[PDB]
Amino acid sequence: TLNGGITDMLTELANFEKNVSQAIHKYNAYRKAASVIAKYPHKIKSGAEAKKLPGVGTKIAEKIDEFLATGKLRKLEKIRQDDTSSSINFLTRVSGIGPSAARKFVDEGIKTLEDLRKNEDKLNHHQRIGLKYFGDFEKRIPREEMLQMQDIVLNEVKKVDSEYIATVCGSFRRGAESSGDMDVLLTHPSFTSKLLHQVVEQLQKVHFITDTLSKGETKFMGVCQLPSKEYPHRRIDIRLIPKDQYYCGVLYFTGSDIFNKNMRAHALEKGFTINEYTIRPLGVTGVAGEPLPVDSEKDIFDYIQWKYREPKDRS
DNA sequence: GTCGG
DNA sequence: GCTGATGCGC
DNA sequence: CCGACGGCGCATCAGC
Ligand SMILES: *CC[C@H](OP(*)(=O)O)[C@H](O)COP(=O)(O)O
Ligand code: NA
Ligand code: NA
Ligand code: NA
Ligand code: NA
Repeated sequence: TLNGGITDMLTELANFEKNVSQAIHKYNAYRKAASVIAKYPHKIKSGAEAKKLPGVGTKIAEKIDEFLATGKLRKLEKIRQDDTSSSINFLTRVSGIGPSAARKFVDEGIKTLEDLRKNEDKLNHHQRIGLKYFGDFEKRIPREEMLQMQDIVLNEVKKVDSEYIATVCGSFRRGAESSGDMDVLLTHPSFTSKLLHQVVEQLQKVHFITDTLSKGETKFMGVCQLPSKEYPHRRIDIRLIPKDQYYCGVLYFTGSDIFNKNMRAHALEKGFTINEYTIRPLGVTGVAGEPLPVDSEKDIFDYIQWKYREPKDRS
């Protein structure tokens, strides 16, 4: 919008770092720079101005000056026209193809979705499924559809055992109007520090779950589809969490990221440490004590004298 | 790439 | 066969 | 100057 050229430039740079250079820390630096500039409510006039924002340093400032002066970045123009770099970058759009698989494919002349179709022998299961649903997996999921999906999974987990607790988390639980995927956290009173299998099996039985990317005892990653134009196929994760770790898990997997940083910060200065699993009292010498009993995500907040924030208000 | 000890 | 490392997604 | 930057759960690879 105001700085869309800058934010587009930093996201392209991020993708190049992640996918081609395999520099995950440069990827995360450009993304951080991109999101603080996305939030700046003025049209940036100089790199010097942008540098004042946290996450923008000397190099992104220089890049912004080149972009504003010339309307482009020489290096990105060059990366963009590079056949090998552009193809490596592009293949990572397939779920299961990371930077390592995308380079391997481009090294053996496999550059396009069309090339992948004709070399399905050289793809693993995840990559094949990623290829099958390439377009569906880049579609966002309207909230209305997420509610129908939630309807089915809460109905079917209650059918296999009414003692299961299932919470859909992620952007969905923060009231977001569209979602990347569906992340379901499941727990059962029998589980504390075959329960997942029976839920996945029931969801396949009623043809909600259509494919499996990965499954073990505590994490399912797969594909689902709303019953019927056919709805797109969607990514669903299901995490089975110890009941005594559940509400910490729900808080962790709801976010947002910046919200949980600020929540970690507070708990620290109040003599408590929160992670994904437990909240723990902090001794006078900084030694974590025993995990504190947690019965609701409100409990966690109570332990650290914060006022409950509604998932709606946590973005 | 940016931050901070 | 196994154990540990690596790739991957989130 | 230089190390941190999230790290878990699963699939598959590398080595024994
Ligand atoms: C944006 C400029 C780069 O910052 P980073 O340490 O990735 C470098 O200064 C120039 O190197 P290159 O763009 O990676 O060749
Ligand atoms: Na800055
Ligand atoms: Na990918
Ligand atoms: Na690569
Ligand atoms: Na859907």
